[PDB]
Amino acid sequence: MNAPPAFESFLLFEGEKKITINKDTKVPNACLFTINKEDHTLGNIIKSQLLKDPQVLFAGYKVPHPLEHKIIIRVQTTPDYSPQEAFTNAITDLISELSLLEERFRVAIKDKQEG
Amino acid sequence: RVRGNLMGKRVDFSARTVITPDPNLSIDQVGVPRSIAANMTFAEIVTPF
Amino acid sequence: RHMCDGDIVIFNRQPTLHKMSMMGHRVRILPWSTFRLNLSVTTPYNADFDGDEMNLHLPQSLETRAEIQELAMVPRMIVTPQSNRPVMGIVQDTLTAVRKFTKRDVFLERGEVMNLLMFLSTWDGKVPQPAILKPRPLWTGKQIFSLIIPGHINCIRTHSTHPDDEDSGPYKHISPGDTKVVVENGELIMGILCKKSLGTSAGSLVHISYLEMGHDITRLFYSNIQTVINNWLLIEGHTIGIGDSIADSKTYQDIQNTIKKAKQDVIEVIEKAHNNELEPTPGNTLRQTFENQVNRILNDARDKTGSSAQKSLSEYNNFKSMVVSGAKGSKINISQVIAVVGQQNVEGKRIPFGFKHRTLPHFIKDDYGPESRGFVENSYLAGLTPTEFFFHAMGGREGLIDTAVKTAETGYIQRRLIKSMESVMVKYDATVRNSINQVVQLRYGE
Amino acid sequence: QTVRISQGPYKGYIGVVKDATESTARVELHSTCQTISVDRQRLTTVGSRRPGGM
Amino acid sequence: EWNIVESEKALVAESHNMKNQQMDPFTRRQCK
Amino acid sequence: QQPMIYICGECHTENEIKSRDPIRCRECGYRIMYKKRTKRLVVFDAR
Amino acid sequence: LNGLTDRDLCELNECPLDPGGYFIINGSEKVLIAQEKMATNTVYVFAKKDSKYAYTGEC
Amino acid sequence: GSYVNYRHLALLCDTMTCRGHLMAITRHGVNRQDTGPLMKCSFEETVDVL
Amino acid sequence: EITPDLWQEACWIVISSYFDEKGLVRQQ
Amino acid sequence: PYANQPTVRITELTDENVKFIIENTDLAVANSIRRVFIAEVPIIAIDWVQIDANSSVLHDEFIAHRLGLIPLTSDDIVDKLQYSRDCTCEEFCPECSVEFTLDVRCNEDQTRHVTSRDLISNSPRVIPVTSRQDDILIVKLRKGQELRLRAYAKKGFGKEHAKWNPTAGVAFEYDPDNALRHTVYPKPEEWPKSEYSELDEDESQAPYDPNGKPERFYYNVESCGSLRPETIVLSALSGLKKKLSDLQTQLSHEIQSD
Amino acid sequence: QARAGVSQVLNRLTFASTLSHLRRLNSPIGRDGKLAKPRQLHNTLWGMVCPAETPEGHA
Amino acid sequence: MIIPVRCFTCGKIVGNKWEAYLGLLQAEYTEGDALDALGLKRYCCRRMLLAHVDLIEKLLNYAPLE
Amino acid sequence: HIDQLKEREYNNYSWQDLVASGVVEYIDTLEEETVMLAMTPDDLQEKEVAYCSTYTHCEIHPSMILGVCASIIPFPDHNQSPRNTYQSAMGKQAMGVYITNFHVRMDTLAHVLYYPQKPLVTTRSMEYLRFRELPAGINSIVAIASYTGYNQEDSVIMNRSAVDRGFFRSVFYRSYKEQESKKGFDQEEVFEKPTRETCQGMRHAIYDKLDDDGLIAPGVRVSGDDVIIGKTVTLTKRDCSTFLRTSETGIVDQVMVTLNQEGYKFCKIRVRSVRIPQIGDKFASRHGQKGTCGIQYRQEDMPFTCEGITPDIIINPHAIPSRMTIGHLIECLQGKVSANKGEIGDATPFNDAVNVQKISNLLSDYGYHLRGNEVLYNGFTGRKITSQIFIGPTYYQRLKHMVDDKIHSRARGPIQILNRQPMEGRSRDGGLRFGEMERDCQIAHGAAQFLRERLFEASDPYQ
Ligand SMILES: [Mg+2]
Ligand SMILES: [Zn+2]
Ligand SMILES: [Zn+2]
Ligand SMILES: [Zn+2]
Repeated sequence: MNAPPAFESFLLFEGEKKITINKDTKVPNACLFTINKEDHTLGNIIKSQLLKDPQVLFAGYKVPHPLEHKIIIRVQTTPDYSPQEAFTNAITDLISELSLLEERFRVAIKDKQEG
Repeated sequence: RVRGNLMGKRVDFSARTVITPDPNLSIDQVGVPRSIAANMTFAEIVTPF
Repeated sequence: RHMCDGDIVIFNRQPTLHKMSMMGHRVRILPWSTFRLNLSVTTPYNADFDGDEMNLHLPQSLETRAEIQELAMVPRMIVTPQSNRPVMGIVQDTLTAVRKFTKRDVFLERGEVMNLLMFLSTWDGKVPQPAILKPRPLWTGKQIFSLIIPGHINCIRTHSTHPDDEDSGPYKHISPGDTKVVVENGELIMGILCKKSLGTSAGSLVHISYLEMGHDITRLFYSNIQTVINNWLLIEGHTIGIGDSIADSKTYQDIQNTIKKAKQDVIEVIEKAHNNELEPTPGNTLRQTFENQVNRILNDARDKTGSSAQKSLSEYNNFKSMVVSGAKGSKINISQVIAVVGQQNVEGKRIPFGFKHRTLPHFIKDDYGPESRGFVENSYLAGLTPTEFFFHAMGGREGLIDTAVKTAETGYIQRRLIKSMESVMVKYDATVRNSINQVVQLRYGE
Repeated sequence: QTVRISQGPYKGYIGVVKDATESTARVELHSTCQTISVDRQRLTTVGSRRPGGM
Repeated sequence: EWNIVESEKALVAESHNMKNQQMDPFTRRQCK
Repeated sequence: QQPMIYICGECHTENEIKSRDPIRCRECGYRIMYKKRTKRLVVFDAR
Repeated sequence: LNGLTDRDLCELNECPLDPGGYFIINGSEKVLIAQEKMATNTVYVFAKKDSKYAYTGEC
Repeated sequence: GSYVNYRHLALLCDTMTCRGHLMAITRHGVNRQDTGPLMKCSFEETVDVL
Repeated sequence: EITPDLWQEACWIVISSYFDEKGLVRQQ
Repeated sequence: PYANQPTVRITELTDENVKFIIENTDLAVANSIRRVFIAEVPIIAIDWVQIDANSSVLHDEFIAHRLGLIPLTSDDIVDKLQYSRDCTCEEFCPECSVEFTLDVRCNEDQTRHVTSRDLISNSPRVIPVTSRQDDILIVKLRKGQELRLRAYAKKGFGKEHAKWNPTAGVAFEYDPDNALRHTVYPKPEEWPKSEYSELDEDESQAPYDPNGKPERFYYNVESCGSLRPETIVLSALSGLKKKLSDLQTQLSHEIQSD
Repeated sequence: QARAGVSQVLNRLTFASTLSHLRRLNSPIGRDGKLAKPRQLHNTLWGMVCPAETPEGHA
Repeated sequence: MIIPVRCFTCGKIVGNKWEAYLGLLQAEYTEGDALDALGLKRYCCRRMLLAHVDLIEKLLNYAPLE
Repeated sequence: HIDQLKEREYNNYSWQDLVASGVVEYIDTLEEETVMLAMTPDDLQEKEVAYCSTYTHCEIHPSMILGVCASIIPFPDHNQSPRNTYQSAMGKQAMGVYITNFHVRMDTLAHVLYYPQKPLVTTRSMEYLRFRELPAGINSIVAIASYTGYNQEDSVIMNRSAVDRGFFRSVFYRSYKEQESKKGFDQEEVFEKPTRETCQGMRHAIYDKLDDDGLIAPGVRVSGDDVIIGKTVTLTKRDCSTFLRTSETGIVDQVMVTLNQEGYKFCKIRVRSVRIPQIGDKFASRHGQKGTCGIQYRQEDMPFTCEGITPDIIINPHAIPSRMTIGHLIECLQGKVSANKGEIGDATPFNDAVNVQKISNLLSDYGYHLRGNEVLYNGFTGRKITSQIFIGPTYYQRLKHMVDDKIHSRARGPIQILNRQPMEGRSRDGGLRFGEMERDCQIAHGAAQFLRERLFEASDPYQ
């Protein structure tokens, strides 16, 4: 009777932000990115891509509660490299890699058919 | 009377539902549903604050 | 207003045996319709998450809400006065997971460490120095678990598989088996964590944490322990199956030899009793001493088989891991599953002769042999004979009846005990009296 | 009366208005066993008549 | 019918392959 | 002008039963009869 | 439905799989539980101790 | 193998040996004490004590 | 002729015949 | 401090499943791509059934349940239609949905087998898997019964419901030889060799490799019949790219607003 | 003054339940007795009464 | 009661194979051979043709009219 | 005799022939004490140590001792007796097709399951119990492990995608009975829509939902506290009609109208309800492993084997050693073997030819570990799990103990008439009882204010 619907896992509600930045106070150059209506799909790749960057001292996400659709990503870089630009670069290069992978897969498929 | 309605009575604002594990909640928390929460009420005094 | 997040309630289970059965909880609404609570708080309530029912009252006055928040609360009710030890302890899969997490042979990479630190509500925000810098930064389970321990705690505990002949000899402060838990400045140094250090026992790590640090500190400690160990269990993983119940094909030979030896011994005892050689043991008649000797022989055989089975297991076995962790099981369970079940006693004796001088129609009259009186020679893995199956059913029925009568008698006993000391209290004159102001003790507990 | 949600996440469901107000109105969903509180403007009357009667 | 014939052929095959039966997980009582 | 049509028990033949009338079929004569499906917008979600 | 083929049973809104043997009172399936008691016309010699008799030949 | 704090045992022993005689915890030992009619009916023997 | 060994299959034919001739609730 | 250059190689291309290999990529990307293959894949399916007369023996909702699981081919229609939630009209418009109809009534003496073939769609290309092998049996009708209804199809993804799950079962596997020791076999000799194992039959598992990253992820995407396998992969990649682009846009707006 | 529970409502929740109920017994001994000899599974119940199927409450 | 449309675990369509399975079992083929002849590799989808009970027939026996 | 019996059905041969021939014999419990019974004919007679060598009879099959609910249990001897008894008691609570002609019956509280599959391993005894024709469960790919933590203290994790595809999705009926009668000379009941004008006593609910005859038509949406029958008794009239119980939210299946023995209009209505399997529903297998679903994950989150096979249920490993239910593991292994082969297996209690080693050897001939363990992957990150999980088919049931039928709340509900205290029972919208033990616990806590509040303020204030 109280089972939630199926659209509340991806669709945003009126007033809820897709992403919110919050600076941490325990250590310098550390912000927690909170994402709404997402799961491990959109956080694990970003975590790994951040791990690739050497200037990122810390990177890792979590799920405050499985039933709640929310994930917090904590990033901490060197003092001469803010975490916002780190997140932006991670997303940009990940998008470029996915586009290149898609192009390679498409050409491989088109060559496989009668070739 | 004594044991039926003086030492053991029936109180309002109660509930009774099955329980399931949930390690993501602290020891002092409790995962109540939405229906029971909306059904019950808490008399709060008004204050300009 | 409706019940909102943050309000104080009183979650309770129907049989309230003792004080640690009605504690306050903070509200947190969730989509689905099922009560939830941390697994650690399951031990006091004695709940089992198998279709149980637990009430939930709600006060209607700031006075009572504050009173419940200050007196009846989970973090405040961690230690009980009945045995001055913690009641909420790790007695689930988290226990076995943490035990395996604190072994000497646990190494984690930067990714895994940084992923686990996210599940820490008291992290200072600084990554600890890895235990192994080169050739690659590798952390250790104990080093990560140290950050979970709050404050500067100091305590010493012993592991379940701690050999007694180790403290006397050398290697006392350096144990080859990674035992002899030693914590200094709230950092795990040696030993493997188990129920002896994390469970509900006097002097446990949680007990020391509560006594030294505040109640909220212990609450955060529990939360961090569970939130880190359960998450790491994903990478580790725990299971159980046939592969964990099979022996090495030589243990079966030893068990069969031991069973045959026991059968020969009991047959010889029966022959001696028949030919009038077994003299009556002091304090008992001939039948009594005969039965006592048979039972002792069977128990010795069962213990030998169980020991042989236990010594033939592998570190990768899951039954042994769960038993040494103490989360759920015991050595006797492994003995019954693999080696041999044992004797199916009823009413503190062997299976009686329901028919005329015999247990069942299959066996012949005057057959006092082991298999003809309840001794189960087979094991749950290799099936059971129908006769021993029936005897085992009889034993289970005995246990069920005992539980039913206990469930009916203990309630009345507790009621009479509570209705005789319901007005006794400690007055402000630092003395224990009753409703009639009659002094019972000049000082509580003398 | 029977209505039909024309906008919002529940677009396409059919239900009967249970409790109506000046702004919102509760409509019980036919398929699912749950009652929601959708805005009145999101509803569209469809009715269920029976022409003929002869 | 096919199950009946399958059972009969399985039984006759089991009777045929009576060379040796050395198995660990099985036992039976032997009184006296 | 709806006379509350019914469906017979075993005959499954339509019958017009009005108020203050016995519950029996137009033929043979039984005592069991069911109703017809409503005319409302029965709409389900294939979920 | 004494020895009636499954055809009629299906036609009579019944199934041949129903075990039967249950009364129908006021449209409710009533079943008689088989009660057990002591066999009659048999001599029993008990040894009740919480009494004045050492043995009792009930019959 | 269980453990119970000695304070509770001592408190029970003193309460059963406070009036000199061994008062029974049953309805025949606690209702004899001069506690009060409203307290005796709670345990047992409601109408009798009233 | 006696049925050595090959008896697991003939053990249940009798049971099938019994349950076919007498039902489960035959006693009532 | 940038991305990598993954490579792709198809080992088997058929009209039911594809077995490709992705090399030089992180495990997280591979697992995410898998979960997108299963969950976030736009596809058309039945989601709104209006039953007018159902005299069958099954429940009224049973018909809708079964109809919801009937796959529909959307090789070139899913990319064109829009989500019904984001539509800017009323009633299921054909521009954002596909109409269906079913009107079967058993008149002859023999029992009918109402299959997916009875679903008469208004659009030509949006039809159940019956083009080119029996049809999905919906229900069985007998002389005297009938089943009249009309339903509409919409675009959705598996995260909402299993009806929008094109992939049957993705066989994701990497590092066939247990070289990275990500799993410890108590008795390696007792386990069989993986299909992609290059190790000979003598050795049980490859030796340990300290400095070794997971690569060569194997895939066996198996299409249910609605969308083609390679089409499923392309749609998943496009959707993941769109999600990343939207996240980047939201992050940029949030940073600019601060 | 007479017995109780002799005729019960047949539980038609599943065929197994119906079969079990139609072939069920009930002893006339008083409910929740202090004794424990009649409840225990006796050796003579071999092939006559199922040694496993039985309630787990007071009965 | 009726053959499902898709396998609960995997998801492959199995509804359109019950009739083919019965036909193959009737002609000469056995179960262990028919299952892989239809195209069922994974063991999770093989229960749908082995565990499924066909109770719709008994339901159809209670024809409403005629 | 065996040959003449195997050709039964066709000609006319039955059990009476065996009884008359002098091969079988009925021995009662009183005579069984004076006969040398034997278990098996071959094993216990060949030639060995002289035990008795005077057997008079021989049992048919040892497993025949089991009853009805115990017979369906596969490998009962491989489990401890209490768990066998728990399964035997829980079997009667399993849902499913309880009778083929369920659509004709109008019983109260009837449950039916959509897709009641058959156990992959069937004992030779259930062939006559008729279980295979009317099963009460579905074979699920169960993986015994602790994936997340929501399945630790006797709980499971079901697959959301599986439930979406119709995994253990059952239905819930609820029939009603109500008829008119001549109460008195002036009092009289009659079916009629209680309008807003003539009827004085009336409820604050919707009435135009039903037709003019006063009976709600089939296939109409209803919810809690909704009128189902248009009964009105003349005193002008009083709405003496019943309403759907709170928290039911169903749909009307069919409406039946007839005459009772007295001759008055008698009608029955049943309301169905598609109960989607949600967390809190009680499940159980055939070995006593009860539990309630804690959380449900989608397919993308659940683990998976080397191929696309995600577990459907995940029980706690810790429930095995304490309870000693090796029979469950044997059942899972044999089910995996059967699924790989493609035919139902045998789980007879006593067979002398079904051990673990032979089954394991068979399973090793299909590319799977002889012990049934397999390598999974973390559904979140995609990393292999260190411990080889044990996954395989297993037959599970579903009990009727739904969470929606047990959930209850209260906020100053109706009060009794004798003692002005809340009602009792979920149906009557009553409050829970604050037992004396709760009072003693509160006294122990010393919270006198909370105790007095619960006993006076929210129980029965009065001056
Ligand atoms: Mg329990
Ligand atoms: Zn008529
Ligand atoms: Zn549109
Ligand atoms: Zn499958």
